[PDB]
Amino acid sequence: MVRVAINGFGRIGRNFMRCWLQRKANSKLEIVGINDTSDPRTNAHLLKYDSMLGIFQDAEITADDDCIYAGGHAVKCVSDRNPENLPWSAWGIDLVIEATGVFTSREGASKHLSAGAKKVLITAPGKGNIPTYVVGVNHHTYDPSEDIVSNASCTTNCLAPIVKVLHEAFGIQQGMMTTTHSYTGDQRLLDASHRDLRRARAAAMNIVPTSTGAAKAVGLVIPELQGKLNGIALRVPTPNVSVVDFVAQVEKPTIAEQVNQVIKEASETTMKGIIHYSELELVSSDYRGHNASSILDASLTMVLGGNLVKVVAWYDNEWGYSQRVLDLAEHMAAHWA
Amino acid sequence: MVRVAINGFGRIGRNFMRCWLQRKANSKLEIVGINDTSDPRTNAHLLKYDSMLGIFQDAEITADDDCIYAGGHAVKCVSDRNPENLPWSAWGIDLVIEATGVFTSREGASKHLSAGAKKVLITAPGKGNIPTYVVGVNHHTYDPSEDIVSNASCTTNCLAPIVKVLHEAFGIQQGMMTTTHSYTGDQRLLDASHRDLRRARAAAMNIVPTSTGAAKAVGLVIPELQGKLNGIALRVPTPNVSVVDFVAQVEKPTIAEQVNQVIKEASETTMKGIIHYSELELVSSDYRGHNASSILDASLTMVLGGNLVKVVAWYDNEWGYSQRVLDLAEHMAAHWA
Amino acid sequence: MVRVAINGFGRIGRNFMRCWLQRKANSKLEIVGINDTSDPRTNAHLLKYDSMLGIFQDAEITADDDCIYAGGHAVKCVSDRNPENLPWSAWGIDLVIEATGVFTSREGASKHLSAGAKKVLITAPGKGNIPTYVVGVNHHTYDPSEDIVSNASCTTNCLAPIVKVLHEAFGIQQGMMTTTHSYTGDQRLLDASHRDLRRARAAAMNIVPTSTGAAKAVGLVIPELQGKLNGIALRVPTPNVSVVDFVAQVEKPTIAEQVNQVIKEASETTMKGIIHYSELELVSSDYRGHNASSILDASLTMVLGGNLVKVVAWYDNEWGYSQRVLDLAEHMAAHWA
Amino acid sequence: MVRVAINGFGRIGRNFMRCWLQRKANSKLEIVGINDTSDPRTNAHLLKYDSMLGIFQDAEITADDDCIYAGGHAVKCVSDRNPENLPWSAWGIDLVIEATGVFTSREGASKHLSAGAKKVLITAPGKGNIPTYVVGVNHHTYDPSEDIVSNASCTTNCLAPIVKVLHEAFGIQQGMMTTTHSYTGDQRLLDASHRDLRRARAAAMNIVPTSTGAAKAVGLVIPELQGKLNGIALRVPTPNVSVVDFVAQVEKPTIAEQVNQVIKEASETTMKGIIHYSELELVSSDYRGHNASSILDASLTMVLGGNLVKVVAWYDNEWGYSQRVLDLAEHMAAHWA
Ligand SMILES: NC(=O)c1ccc[n+]([C@@H]2O[C@H](COP(=O)([O-])OP(=O)(O)OC[C@H]3O[C@@H](n4cnc5c(N)ncnc54)[C@H](O)[C@@H]3O)[C@@H](O)[C@H]2O)c1
Ligand SMILES: NC(=O)c1ccc[n+]([C@@H]2O[C@H](COP(=O)([O-])OP(=O)(O)OC[C@H]3O[C@@H](n4cnc5c(N)ncnc54)[C@H](O)[C@@H]3O)[C@@H](O)[C@H]2O)c1
Ligand SMILES: NC(=O)c1ccc[n+]([C@@H]2O[C@H](COP(=O)([O-])OP(=O)(O)OC[C@H]3O[C@@H](n4cnc5c(N)ncnc54)[C@H](O)[C@@H]3O)[C@@H](O)[C@H]2O)c1
Ligand SMILES: NC(=O)c1ccc[n+]([C@@H]2O[C@H](COP(=O)([O-])OP(=O)(O)OC[C@H]3O[C@@H](n4cnc5c(N)ncnc54)[C@H](O)[C@@H]3O)[C@@H](O)[C@H]2O)c1
Repeated sequence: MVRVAINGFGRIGRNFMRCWLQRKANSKLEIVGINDTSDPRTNAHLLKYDSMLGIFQDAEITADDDCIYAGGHAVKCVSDRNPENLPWSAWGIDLVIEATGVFTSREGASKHLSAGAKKVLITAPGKGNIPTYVVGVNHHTYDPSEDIVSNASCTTNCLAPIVKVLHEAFGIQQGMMTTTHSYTGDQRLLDASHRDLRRARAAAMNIVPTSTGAAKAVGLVIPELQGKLNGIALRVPTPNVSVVDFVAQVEKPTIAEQVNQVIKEASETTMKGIIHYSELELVSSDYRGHNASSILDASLTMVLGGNLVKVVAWYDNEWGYSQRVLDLAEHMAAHWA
Repeated sequence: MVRVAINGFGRIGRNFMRCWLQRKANSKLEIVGINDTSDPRTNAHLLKYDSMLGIFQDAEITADDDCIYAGGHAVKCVSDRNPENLPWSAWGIDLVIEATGVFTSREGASKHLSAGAKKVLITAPGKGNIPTYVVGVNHHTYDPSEDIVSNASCTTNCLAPIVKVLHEAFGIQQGMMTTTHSYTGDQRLLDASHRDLRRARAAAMNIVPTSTGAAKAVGLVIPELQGKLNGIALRVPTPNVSVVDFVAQVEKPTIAEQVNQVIKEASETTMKGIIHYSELELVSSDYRGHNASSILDASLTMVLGGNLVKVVAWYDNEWGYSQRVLDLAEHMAAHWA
Repeated sequence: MVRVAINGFGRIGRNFMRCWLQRKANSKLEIVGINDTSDPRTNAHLLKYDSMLGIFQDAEITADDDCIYAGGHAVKCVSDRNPENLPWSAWGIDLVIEATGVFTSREGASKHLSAGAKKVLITAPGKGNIPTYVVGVNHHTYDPSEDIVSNASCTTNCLAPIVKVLHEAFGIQQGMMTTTHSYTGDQRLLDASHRDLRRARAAAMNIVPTSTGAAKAVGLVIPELQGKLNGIALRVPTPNVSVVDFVAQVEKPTIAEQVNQVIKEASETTMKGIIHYSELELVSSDYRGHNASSILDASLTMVLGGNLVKVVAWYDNEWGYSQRVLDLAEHMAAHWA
Repeated sequence: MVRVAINGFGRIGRNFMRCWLQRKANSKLEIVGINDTSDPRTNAHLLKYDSMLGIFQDAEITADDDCIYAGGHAVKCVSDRNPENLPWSAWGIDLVIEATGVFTSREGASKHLSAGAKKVLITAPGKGNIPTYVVGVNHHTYDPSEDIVSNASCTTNCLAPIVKVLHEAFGIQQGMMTTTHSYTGDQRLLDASHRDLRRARAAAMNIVPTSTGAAKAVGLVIPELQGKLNGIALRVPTPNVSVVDFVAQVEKPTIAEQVNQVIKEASETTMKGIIHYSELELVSSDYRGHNASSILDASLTMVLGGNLVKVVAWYDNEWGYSQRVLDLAEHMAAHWA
């Protein structure tokens, strides 16, 4: 049993905690420590009453000022912004889950390793050559001495299994993407001062565009496509779920039905539990809480000229990404060294 | 001076009326008739107080039950759903502006021609071989005996000048698009019964995807690209403005700076007043009421492998589209036959 | 066992069907007929995939063009706007549930009685002296020969138990209310033509005010307060749940804690299952799907001058109102005559 | 001419700057200093492109890293969170406009007085006995040696003229209010950790209630009603404008038409430019940018039992409040001591 911790009890942290509360019996992981910038009275309320996933129902949530009782299970909790003053060796922490969006560097994330933690899994595309791993693509090829691992962004975590399937079946020369992304917490609500100008504007009002390198992270997790994948993101006023457009330029020519057939059988042989395949005419809010990290929308797949394919993929960047974080954490627990 | 009329005083009709009130002096067009399914007391209020373009300021709006006084200028108004019982020859109507979204067929739109109107300009991609014309691409090549002309959709009206510039400068083999579209009036507000299932769901809550053939309408207005352009649309909860992604596969290789240079000089030589070029980091709501039919977003243009280009274009599908409708109407007034 | 039917398979109809699917075993009601203006293929999809209550999970939903199989249970379905051409006696219908928002008159609703139905329960404040009944206030005092009964509006259905408790405990001279109401389907999405001007404007953008007489319906269901209760409504861009403010002028003086005590014990003795009492600092979306028809918000109750009380009550106007409709339907099944 | 400064270039600061740019010629005020936590390159962009008031049009906005050129007029700009290290005497500052929402205490706001400023006008209901003044009620009765003055909240600034008119004409025993308030910048966008739990939840999703003492601030600015006015606030997902409900218990009995007559003539004699009177059926977004600090909605005013009145007032808490701030600043410039 592996004692794990959570740095930053935000959206990813609350979803990680809720996922572990829903996957408790099959777990080699026991969550024993969290730390947020809030007191332990508030974040227990925010855990129980999520305005996106409704009221939690299965287990009882309560807290006092030093611990949080989730379903009778106790969990410790502290508050500090310095990662160096944190009781890790005092709590016996193998794996800490970096989820603050602050410690993306190696030198930032390694502060927990210095302060007495054994491995760190950071839920962000980290700066510098941090080894990145996506469940369903290359979650096998990590060396267990790599204590500082990184899951990529949610967009990369959705997009990379589709790109893996299409690269194996057809071969990819180039590829664009344009993810229509739900608004995240970084954007200011009203027009307030912010480091980047396109995130400074109002979130509920605007399609704000942004440039991301998270398309290039597929070139990290798939090495032979690096420098060939690039794309932008569009933040629109939907709170939870998002869709990603993906334009690839394959070289083995095909039609629109065949790529759907390929991804449909890949959903049932190899990418089971990663890619779901849906031939329904659903819309965005029917994917709040879906377990797969990419639902391929079947009716919109199209091919022009044989060698130019477009797919779109629904994905929940708050629930499915947390599911892949927890699956990667359990998969590194199963190969603990 | 050409006496013109408006069928359906909806969003496109109110914006058309507001544009003509802002372009009155240079106009060979006099708006003399409208008809909506509402009484003349209500739609004058809806003209004056638009919850998107604010309160109209320049001229005074009032009405009684038979006429509407806009700035002292009188305009007639009636209410009927049958187009065959309408006083057109009684009012002397050369051009009627079909904007109900109902009469898209030739046989539907020709009911006004039968009922005593001389030309009809329909603001929709019509079913059947109706001659379509976009201002800035092929607004010259209409024969003036074509009395039933069609402007295309707003997405096509934005996309086609960019595709014209890139086809002339580079040559296009294939091309995808994915427009992130503002929600239109056809979608039901709450989850209500509707003919298409993906428009049946809630508009303020959801990214609803839809399949459109309005990308193929570029293949109508540019003949040598027909059957090579296809794309989908994403309706997100923004009320007014929208952005269109466009992935083309050019064959003459280039870089990302050069296509920006080409479109920048095309903004200043030929597409002036059609395509604006913006090297600012703006967001969506800074294009409410822009006069150009496509603002090319400069910072997001990218080229992979030399022969694969992506542009994005902001466009207002309620104001700029009305501007192109009024420009096409004046341009057919200038070549009246 | 009472064979019941649903006129209009909208929000109230889908919620009624979902409630009966969740309360099947304790039911003397069997739903055997529905009719909407849509085909039976579409509304089964709209039943299964609600963008407000998520995907239905307990039972399987499928359909063909003549019947709908909900969890193996078959239900008939037809489509007609004329209520006089409907197979009621051909289907053996005791109680039809009017939920179209069209047939509010006695002469409108009695068309089903003429066409071969035995009782009609209309889910609207009907025009004319239709006997109105609220579960938890006067659901006992109906005569079973009254075949045309009316449940009131959702605002009245929330407000009247609180007014009953405060009138019994303190006595009420006068009383105002101002319900901050979620947007309903009647409002046009964009600024479109509509019979009332304040509902003609955009729903996602605006606090639209409206005048309602649903406060006066408390004076129907409580007779000694008629002509003493009046209030307005505010429609704000939230899709599901709503809150009602209520200012009463009591005459027996008291403090803010005592009215909370009175309503707390009334929640546990008489209004159990009607009024829930919450001393949490919750917000709106934590009441999506709550079973009570009024959650009294405890922290906001205030009394000025001893004789002037203000309460606020969360209530779900799409789920709890359907629950009260189904409870009234079962309660009229238990006293069938 | 009075050299003035702005602490905190947020919503109130940007609106104050935009108002002074629109009221330049009649001004004894010259804006010479601002300070925000952002660099001078960003906030000039945020001044020019407001996603609520559109693009500014009259004057040109540019900046470099030390000054901001607004229409040729230069203004200095700095960045510091400590108010004690600020160049006030180096810049010659008579009046600084506290708008950070941080320095609400006397000891906090007096740091600018210590650091070399002569008067401070704070745009918040300050803690402690800070002299508060509302334009249109008691903007005359300030002593010019009171260097630390406070404008109240926007809700109080709207509500107090109506309460002044109704107290003079009828006399008020008690009074409630319930303002349906637009969401402000303090609320977290997604469910994030926050000091108060009801502001911790999502802003675009929820009617979040909050308790405010800004109703009691009317008892400060009108002394004989203190301890008689109290109310709550409802934050709904509208970005800009808000409406306030107001229930008073008058003692001189009257009807609903007479209070409308009283406020209509008070709009034309004394409260001109403060209270506008509208007998239109407008909605919320037709008050974006209105100059009056309260638009009385005429059709909703109601009186029950003669001695119980309810009014509702539209008001823009981002533009009209800035107008009253600038009017108070000019009115203290006209009586400089
Ligand atoms: N938002 C999404 O849906 C999503 C999806 C994929 C990945 N991510 C990544 O997850 C990370 C966090 O996302 P989120 O939405 O939970 O962020 P958030 O800002 O909503 O929550 C982060 C939490 O961490 C706290 N925190 C920040 N710095 C801290 C510090 N130094 N010490 C302690 N606590 C600290 C914050 O105050 C907050 O409580 C970011 O890297 C984000 O890019 C987000
Ligand atoms: N919504 C946009 O931004 C946009 C952009 C480009 C093109 N268009 C096209 O413009 C058309 C109308 O758009 P809209 O937003 O104004 O539509 P709308 O539904 O908002 O308004 C249409 C108006 O026409 C009235 N009408 C409908 N049928 C009628 C009939 N038979 N007789 C008389 N009046 C009738 C409607 O009641 C309403 O008043 C559609 O074809 C749409 O696809 C819309
Ligand atoms: N919306 C709410 O939350 C709520 C709450 C309480 C009460 N109500 C009342 O419930 C009623 C319906 O509400 P809703 O939201 O379901 O309405 P809706 O408009 O969303 O759905 C009504 C359904 O009935 C159909 N219909 C209308 N006229 C018909 C006819 N003549 N024949 C057959 N089908 C017809 C409509 O097309 C639609 O399918 C209204 O009286 C409303 O005031 C609504
Ligand atoms: N939001 C409204 O519509 C409204 C209406 C009336 C009154 N007010 C009051 O106005 C004040 C500000 O409102 P806002 O919407 O502009 O706030 P905001 O948070 O949107 O903007 C405040 C600005 O001040 C900056 N700031 C904060 N602390 C600072 C410090 N110590 N030094 C320098 N800069 C600092 C912030 O970073 C931001 O740039 C608050 O007291 C608010 O209650 C707001």
